[PDB]
Amino acid sequence: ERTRNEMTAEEKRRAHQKELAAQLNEEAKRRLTEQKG
Amino acid sequence: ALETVPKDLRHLRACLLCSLVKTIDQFEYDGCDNCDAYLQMKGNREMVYDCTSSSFDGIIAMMSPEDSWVSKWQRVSNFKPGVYAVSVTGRLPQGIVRELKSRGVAYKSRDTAIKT
Amino acid sequence: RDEKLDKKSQAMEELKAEREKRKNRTAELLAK
Amino acid sequence: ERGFIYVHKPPVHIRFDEISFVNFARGTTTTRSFDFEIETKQGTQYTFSSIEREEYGKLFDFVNAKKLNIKNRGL
Amino acid sequence: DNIQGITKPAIRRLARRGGVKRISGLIYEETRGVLKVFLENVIRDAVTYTEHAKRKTVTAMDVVYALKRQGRTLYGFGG
Amino acid sequence: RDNIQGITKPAIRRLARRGGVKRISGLIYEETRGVLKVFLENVIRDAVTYTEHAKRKTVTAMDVVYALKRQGRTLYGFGG
Amino acid sequence: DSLVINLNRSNPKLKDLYIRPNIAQKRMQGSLEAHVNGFRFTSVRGDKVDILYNNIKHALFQPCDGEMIIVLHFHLKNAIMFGKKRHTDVQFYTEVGEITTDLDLYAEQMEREMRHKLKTAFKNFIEKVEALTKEELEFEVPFRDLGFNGAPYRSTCLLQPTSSALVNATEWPPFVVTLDEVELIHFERVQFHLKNFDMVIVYKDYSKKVTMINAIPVASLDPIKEWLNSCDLKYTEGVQSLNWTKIMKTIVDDPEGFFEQGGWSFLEPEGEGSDAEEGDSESEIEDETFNPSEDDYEEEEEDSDEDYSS
Amino acid sequence: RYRPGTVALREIRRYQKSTELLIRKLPFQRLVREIAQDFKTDLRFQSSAVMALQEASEAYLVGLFEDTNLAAIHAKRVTIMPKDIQLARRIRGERA
Amino acid sequence: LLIRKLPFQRLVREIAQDFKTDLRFQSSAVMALQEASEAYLVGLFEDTNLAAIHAKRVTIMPKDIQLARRIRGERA
Amino acid sequence: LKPKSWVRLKRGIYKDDIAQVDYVEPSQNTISLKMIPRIDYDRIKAPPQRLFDAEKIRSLGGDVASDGDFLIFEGNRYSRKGFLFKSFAMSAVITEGVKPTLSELEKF
Amino acid sequence: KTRSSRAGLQFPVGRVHRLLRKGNYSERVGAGAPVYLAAVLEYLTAEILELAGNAARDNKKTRIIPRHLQLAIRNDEELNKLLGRVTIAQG
Amino acid sequence: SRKESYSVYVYKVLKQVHPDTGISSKAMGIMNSFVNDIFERIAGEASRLAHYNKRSTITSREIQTAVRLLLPGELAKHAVSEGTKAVTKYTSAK
Ligand SMILES: [Zn+2]
Repeated sequence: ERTRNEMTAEEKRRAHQKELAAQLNEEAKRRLTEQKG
Repeated sequence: ALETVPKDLRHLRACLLCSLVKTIDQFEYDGCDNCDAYLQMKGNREMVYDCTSSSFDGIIAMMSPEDSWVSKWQRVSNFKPGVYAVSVTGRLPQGIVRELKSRGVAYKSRDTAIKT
Repeated sequence: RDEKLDKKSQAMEELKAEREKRKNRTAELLAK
Repeated sequence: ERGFIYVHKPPVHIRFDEISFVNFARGTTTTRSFDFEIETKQGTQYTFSSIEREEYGKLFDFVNAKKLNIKNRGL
Repeated sequence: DNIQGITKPAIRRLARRGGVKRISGLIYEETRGVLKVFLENVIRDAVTYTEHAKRKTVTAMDVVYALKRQGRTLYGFGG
Repeated sequence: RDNIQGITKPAIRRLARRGGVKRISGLIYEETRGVLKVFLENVIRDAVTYTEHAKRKTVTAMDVVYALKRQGRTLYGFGG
Repeated sequence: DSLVINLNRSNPKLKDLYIRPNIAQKRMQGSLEAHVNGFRFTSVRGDKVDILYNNIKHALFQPCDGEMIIVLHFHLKNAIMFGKKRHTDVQFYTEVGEITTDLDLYAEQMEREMRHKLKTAFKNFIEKVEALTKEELEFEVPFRDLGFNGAPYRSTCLLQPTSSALVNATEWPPFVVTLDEVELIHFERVQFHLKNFDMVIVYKDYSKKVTMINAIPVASLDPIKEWLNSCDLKYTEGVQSLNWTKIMKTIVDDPEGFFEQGGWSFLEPEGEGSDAEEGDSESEIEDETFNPSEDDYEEEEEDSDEDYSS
Repeated sequence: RYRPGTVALREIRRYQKSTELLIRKLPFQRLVREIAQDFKTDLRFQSSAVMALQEASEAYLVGLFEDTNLAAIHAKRVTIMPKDIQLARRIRGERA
Repeated sequence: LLIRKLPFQRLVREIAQDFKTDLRFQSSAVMALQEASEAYLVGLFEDTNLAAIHAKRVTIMPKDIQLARRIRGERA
Repeated sequence: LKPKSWVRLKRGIYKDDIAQVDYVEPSQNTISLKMIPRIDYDRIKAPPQRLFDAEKIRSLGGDVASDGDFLIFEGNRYSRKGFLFKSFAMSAVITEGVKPTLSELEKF
Repeated sequence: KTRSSRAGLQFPVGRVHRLLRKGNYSERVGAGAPVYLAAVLEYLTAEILELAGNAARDNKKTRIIPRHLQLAIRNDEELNKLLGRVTIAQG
Repeated sequence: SRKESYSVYVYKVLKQVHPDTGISSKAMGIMNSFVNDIFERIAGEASRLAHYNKRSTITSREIQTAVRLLLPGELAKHAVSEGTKAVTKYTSAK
């Protein structure tokens, strides 16, 4: 067993993507809350 | 029958194996009467450009190949009655000649003309 | 497998490399 | 029943009387599919492409029933 | 590099045969690509059936299976 | 009410929107029914074909399963 | 303001160039020259077309590799008038070979030569311009193996990423996405039964519509995410394809409440344990998580030991 | 915006881990019985068989619409026209 | 028959190399391949022309072949 | 009526200027020829011989058509490096009696 | 020991063998056929289930659901090919 | 009639890979379906190879071929691997 090639590309990417999601929401709120004027 | 004779006099070309002479469109349309079951020169123009040649000299009317000299000198005694060219210039690809050879078909060039 | 992955990754690396160059360059020239 | 008509643009009509000859070329759908050739007595030629092997027999039966000259009929 | 050896007219003649009226030069690049992809799979399968038969030279029996297995089946043969 | 309309235009419109299809000619909805009927007809025929060997007079998901296979529409989520 | 022709200097140039779109009713050839502060394309019929270097949002160079044309694509920060129309996108290209064949080494070799010849001439023009421009106009080359089949407008084309944009300049109209403006990406219709999917681009200025990239094949799913990942692009998947015009006005009218509802987290398919909605909207289906009952195992003893020949 | 229409439909995209059948089950079931009847009488339809058909067809029609969309896209058209379905079917060769 | 038998055989042995050396083919197999090869390209061009027709054109393009294969499901 | 040799011209202002064949379509009707253009350049309206290449003609106007290193100009003046590659009817040109020999070796 | 337990496999080798014998796949069936086959099944099964449990984690769940199998097969370039035209049924 | 299934072993394997994880009846049904599908794909192909030999009997040899033909890359490598291991594991006696 344990024949899987490597960690799935998503699992690697997930942390960065999850990170990006957090970054996005913060980033989005300022830019947009600022843009609302 | 006469279906082998030029229907129209425009752009006549000669078969290059048996030298039968017909129009550009007659070969495209009808093929050669003595070699279509052996040549399959029928229905296409790139094929026409390869097989059917515009460079032919003189015409011979076949009336009695069984009892005729020209029928012999021109290598046509084994054909059906029609008009053939005295000499057609050019040569066939290095494949069909072998396919023909395989069937016992010996390609001898109809090029009777002496070169200079 | 690795040859095509390397070919794809290479294109990605080149992109990453060029992006970084542009990133560093963009900030520097505008910063001046 | 007495001609052929190509419906919708460009709309074209054909009468069996105007046909010189026709043929069911080895078509574009299968090696046994067909395309239909038409040349008028006016020298004007029309051709209908890309038709299933299935419609070959029906048009084959139909034109013989209309007794029109088919290029490959002498085959 | 023999895919480059699959002459444009050869392809061109098949296209005329397929009723295509006109072609754009990219069709050759594309046609060669298509030919490879078809060949890759048919031969790999042909290879595998031959490999199973314990042979190093492929026979028509083996290619029939490779095409038949892919539904790309050949005609005119029996045994 | 006639079940051919039971595959209502909105039922179709949902599927086409899911097949990514955006605007839909009225004409499509009608052909969809034909296609669907053609599709189903082939399938049901086969389901019956299977049912006859089973000496059954009841159609089972197994017959449909064994059928979708034969059409290149293999289905998972049925059987034991 | 102007262009300022770089008079009495070896101004880099390219001459086999077809402008796109046409100035007049029909296409013309011409040559492109780089000047003091911009380009100029001069038609063979004497027409002058000028491009300030600054007004170029992107300069992207498409080599004729696998393409019947070599193309220099200009995405502009502002549209410019071709007299007939105004365009934010412009191209200069030339035909690689016989496009209209109607149904060999010298010809084929001349293709290889002619491509290389053109390819070099252009590549040289670029370098000459990059040097001239103090590199302020780096010609992005679409990373072809990073391209994928899609349709940003109406027809299927190979979309390709560049150092800072996702584009398809072979076809017309030209498609250009400045990744700097991508707020987020959503992979709509992503589902296992589909064979294709779609991609939506959210812009940073929500007053502007999203862009779809319909019917992208699913085989490109993971590769595209990775490309997006490498670009620091946040993406999300959704089998559904709900109304973005509504979603935009909704969030345009109430971004505050939107962000408060987690904002864009609304697209999250609730894969991993985000505490805010740790339990998503889920419930047990209708099963006892498949547990084979104790009596079902007993038939195994008839696995009769017959040593059937290897 | 916390208001209805926004929250549910927005989140339903994420709540929709479900695989709701797009054709109404009974309207469809009746058609199954109908076409079934069109073939032969005495055919008891197990709901499982009805589901099997329903789910296959919906995905299948979506599949058909995938091709149809392509073909519309192919013709530089957004609106599909029956010719596209036909094109798709012809090319698939999935014709009776 | 429309392709030169040599380049065709050369290609067959060449790609065979990528899978395994020693491999060569009896004439019957390479002919059978070409026989299959032609049929496939024939079908594909016919189909592509249907696209050409469908797109209201006569000059086929790679995208026509792509779509045809794409719809055909030739790819993974 | 066959290609591939070095020949002498017969008709028009295009009297006896030697050429050769460049690339061949199989029909053997005509021979392509490496020739020197005889144009006026479309300027008497808003006879000569001079090799010309598609460039001053572009200032007078007219058809400028490039096929790469292969060119077409001002009404299919099929030209390359200023030389015509227009084909002539093999009978209309005197083809025979050249035969590239030991003395001849350098022209084309 | 059961043939499966000889092989230490969970999969009922007698069932796999019995399926083939009565299933008209051949006139006779050698032990190596079901033996190899049963092992392959567990392998691919594990290959998928391994991804499934991972997906379950990647779904905040200790309970695997069909929804998880969809993510596995489309994210796995091999299952993506092996199960390229397959249909998964669920209400 | 008495129902036949693999779901039992599927669960055993699930536990063998993810003891810490369980599965719903629908996901189980899918996996059980997969077992049936893939088994017949290979069972059919293994039969054709035996049939091409014009022989009455199927062996692991036909399977290796069918596996490599039906399974893609990694799955073939591993199926060859895990299958060879599994063959060997009940070969050592005799
Ligand atoms: Zn003859």
